[PDB]
Amino acid sequence: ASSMASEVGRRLAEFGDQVDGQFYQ
Amino acid sequence: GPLGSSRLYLQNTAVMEELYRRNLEYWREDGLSEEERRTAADAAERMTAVIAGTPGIAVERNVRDFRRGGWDVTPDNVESEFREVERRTFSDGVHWGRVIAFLAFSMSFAAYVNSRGIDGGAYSVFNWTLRVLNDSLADFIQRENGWRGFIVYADTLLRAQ
Repeated sequence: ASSMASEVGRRLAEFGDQVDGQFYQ
Repeated sequence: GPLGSSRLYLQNTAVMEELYRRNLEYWREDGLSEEERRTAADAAERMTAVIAGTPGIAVERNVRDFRRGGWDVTPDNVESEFREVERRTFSDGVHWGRVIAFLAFSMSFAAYVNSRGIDGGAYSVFNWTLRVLNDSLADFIQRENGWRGFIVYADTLLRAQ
């Protein structure tokens, strides 16, 4: 797959981690 | 799949319909209690709020980024592009944050492929994403108390946002 797809997925993993961290304060 | 799969399928469908309506028609082509239908709409509303308050995954901003990068999607490779984003998003594991981010992505991606003139593109993206919830994320969703649990989780986020 495109480099763009792998980079988008990687950033979704990291932003998702940032979103989830806010649940724990 | 897991416990109560049949009801979760219908509820995942309602969450997606509400989510895509609230954030974006072109992405389309019962059995629920009025409770479950209401919990689905509430979950789609909170998730829309979480997404909007998270600039990294905002729907509009990502469509702009996909266009600027000239993301090479065609009728022939668009599923494999989607699947690669899916694989990488959850390669470390599954939690609600990555679910929210992936669903945000799926709306940006559906709008993007529709803007690329891929006939049926957004409809396919919607159907793939619905079935990621049904087939791959269902065990997580049920473990965390379903869409009722998501609302508790999301309220906590919005209090913190």
